[PDB]
Amino acid sequence: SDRVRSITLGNSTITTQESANVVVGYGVWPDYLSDEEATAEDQPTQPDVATCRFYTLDSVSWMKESQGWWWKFPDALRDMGLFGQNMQYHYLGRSGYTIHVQCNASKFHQGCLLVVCVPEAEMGAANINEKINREHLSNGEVANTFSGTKSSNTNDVQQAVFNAGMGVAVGNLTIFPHQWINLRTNNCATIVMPYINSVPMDNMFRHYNFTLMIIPFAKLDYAAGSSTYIPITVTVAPMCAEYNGLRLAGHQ
Amino acid sequence: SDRVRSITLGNSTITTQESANVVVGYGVWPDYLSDEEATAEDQPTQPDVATCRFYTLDSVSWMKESQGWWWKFPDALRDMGLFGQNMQYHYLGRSGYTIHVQCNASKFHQGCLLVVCVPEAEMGAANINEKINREHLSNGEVANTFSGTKSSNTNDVQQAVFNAGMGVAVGNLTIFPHQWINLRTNNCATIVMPYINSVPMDNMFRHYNFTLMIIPFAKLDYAAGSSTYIPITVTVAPMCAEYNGLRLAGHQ
Amino acid sequence: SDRVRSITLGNSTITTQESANVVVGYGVWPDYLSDEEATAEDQPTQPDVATCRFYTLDSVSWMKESQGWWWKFPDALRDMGLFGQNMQYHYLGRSGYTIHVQCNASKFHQGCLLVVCVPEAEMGAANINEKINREHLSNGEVANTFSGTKSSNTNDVQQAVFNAGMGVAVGNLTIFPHQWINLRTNNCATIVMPYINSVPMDNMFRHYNFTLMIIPFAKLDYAAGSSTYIPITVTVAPMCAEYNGLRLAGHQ
Amino acid sequence: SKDIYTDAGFITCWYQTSIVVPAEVQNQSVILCFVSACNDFSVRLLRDSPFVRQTAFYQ
Amino acid sequence: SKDIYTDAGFITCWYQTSIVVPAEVQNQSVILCFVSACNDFSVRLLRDSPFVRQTAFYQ
Repeated sequence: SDRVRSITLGNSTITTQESANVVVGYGVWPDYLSDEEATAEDQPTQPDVATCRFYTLDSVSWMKESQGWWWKFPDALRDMGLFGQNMQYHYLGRSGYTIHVQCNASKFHQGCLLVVCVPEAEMGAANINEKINREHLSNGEVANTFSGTKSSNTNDVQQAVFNAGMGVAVGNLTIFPHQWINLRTNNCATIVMPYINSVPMDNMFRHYNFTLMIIPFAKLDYAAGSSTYIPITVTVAPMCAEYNGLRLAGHQ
Repeated sequence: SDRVRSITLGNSTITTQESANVVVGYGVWPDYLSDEEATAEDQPTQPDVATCRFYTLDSVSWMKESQGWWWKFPDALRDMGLFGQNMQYHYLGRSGYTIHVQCNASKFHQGCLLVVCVPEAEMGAANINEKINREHLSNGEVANTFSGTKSSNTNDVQQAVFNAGMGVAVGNLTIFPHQWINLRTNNCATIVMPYINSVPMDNMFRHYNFTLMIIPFAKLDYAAGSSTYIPITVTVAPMCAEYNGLRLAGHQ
Repeated sequence: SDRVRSITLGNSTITTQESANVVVGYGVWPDYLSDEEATAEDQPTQPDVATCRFYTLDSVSWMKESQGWWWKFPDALRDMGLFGQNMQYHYLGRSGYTIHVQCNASKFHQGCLLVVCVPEAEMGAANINEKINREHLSNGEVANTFSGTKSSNTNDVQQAVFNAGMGVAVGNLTIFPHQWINLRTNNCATIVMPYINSVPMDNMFRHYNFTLMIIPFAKLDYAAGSSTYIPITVTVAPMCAEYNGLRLAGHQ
Repeated sequence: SKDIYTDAGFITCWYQTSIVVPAEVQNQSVILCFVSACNDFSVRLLRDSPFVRQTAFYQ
Repeated sequence: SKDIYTDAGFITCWYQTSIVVPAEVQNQSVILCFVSACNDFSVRLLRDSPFVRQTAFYQ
């Protein structure tokens, strides 16, 4: 069958057995920047094995009352090896990605996740005329969490699932490249994501390219003897990463 | 696989995912009446979209102690739209059928139904020299019920499962076009039934063409936490229906 | 799929539905003895229907604390029909085999068997300078049992699972033609075994050709409502059996 | 918008047979619903949305 | 044998996501592990095994 899928990027391999398909962006597969669309004049850096490989983020636990999670993604890979180091030493970065999310259960568990990959997810604030600190939009590989009700914390994102932190209807949030993790058919969700920005290259600290969102529509539910702890594990691999403008290490 | 089957007759569609196959009568597919076998002289009426479509009967509940059910079938579709109206305004009717029966369970339930389609099922009476009322042979879309023992009601069919109401061995009742609904492999049972009668056309009130029978050999059984209510839903679609001899509405 | 396998040898047929594959020896399929490798001068006896057929041994029960079982195999078929009679009347025997082992469970049971077919499994003794009686190496179709600890019985095999009765590491015991009975994928394990000996024909009482071993690595485990009694049933069929040197019945 | 002349109909959903579930499995479950247009779909007349409601400017 | 110059590395195994199991099924399970060589594998220098230890003869 076509439910078995295998992916090799570098020295890391993912073999799944209950996959569904692979969504590839808006039809475009990640490729390098041509000489017609190029702006800077100097030679880029293409590592291609030390960079283009799968990095595994933190596993998050999914209770019956969990509401959602998000990760900002040129920023959650800040401290992941030579991708993060090449981010820290260069000025201009450009890459595509491959987002694979693992979550397993049995045939007695039910539930349904929605894995969305949202470009330019400029989020709101809890207080309307207030500034958001950077530790709440992103935290690296540690996930932030949506809330079920109107959150009114200090210097924090408005965390309500029915607005996704962005002020839209969460049911209409399927216009972006998405899959579902349905626990009766699926086991995983692979999303290939090309580079989408208004400029050919951009700095990888000052900008947030996109935002992964995992929101459970059908709540997790099980009987009085099944396993309670169900993790959700996200693994990401940059694709066609190249770098420009070498200078000293820092971000200020 | 060949377990997925889709049927479109008119403006109604059935998609099943754990079907088995389709029994087609005695090999013959339903077709219109030719000019060599025709008896009446006037033009028939062939609606073909307003008539040939799926009609859904009543759902019946299957306990552990249920014994069986039957429906008479030119008569259970008396009040089902333009098939029933075209039955009421014409004198001669002729059609084939397609009987699809739904019953679902899980992988923890067990049981086994037998879906038989019996032509000319002339049934016995509870009292031997007594007349049967018409409300007990047929009731429209509401099912009659077999009994486990010797029933001796007034003006009623002899309801015993080991004689099927007809006086034969119920194990020998598989000579007719039949399927099984086995709850570990099946989900549904499709039976295509052509027109079988001694005359080319017949009146659709005075005659009963055939009788659907659903008899559980292996009794329904489940554990102390599984779902109790298990319905059985029958859906029927006339095929190649044509009509002759238009006159006023009634049946007397 | 290739999970359905059917085997016909004589007047006996095995149909399985969750098989895995068939291991055939060391690549060699059982065949008769040629005239270049032959040693004796007289005509052999090739029954080929009354002999080459499946014989079913005793079923053994697998608790949570069971340790293993073994059968010696030119000797466990001593009293199985015309194979055993043709063993008793001839002096030289030569055959291959086909070992099929049945064990079934549900999707709620877990466990894992290891079915090894070990040529020349010369076993140790419980006491080091002591003689083993023949009733403990073999018992016919009744299985002997390994023990979890150091057994020190009189005139008995050293029964410890971590040495397999032979003095080796039981994890290294997979060099022989083997399969696994994993209860989440498998149902059965077919092993075709050719004739392996240092001489072209040998006597079938004085010699033990090989030894079947079934050792559970992952212990059997289930919940508080599942079925407790789980049998293990072994069925064997000689292949290409021929016999030489007819004389009177006996073994002394 | 709503008028009596162009009324379109009713979408409804019914139990054919029940939900049969085995033991130690939850009984109540969730259906999700989707909508989209086919390849023969059209729109004709521009107007302003009835949803936009502002009173003052956005200083 | 062990030396500091030719050290080879570390084999490790981690939980990506947990083991989700339904009701009335056992939670604790067992992983088995295997090892073998590939088609590019080699050995060079004969020596005696460090495992054989006898003191007297085998009368």
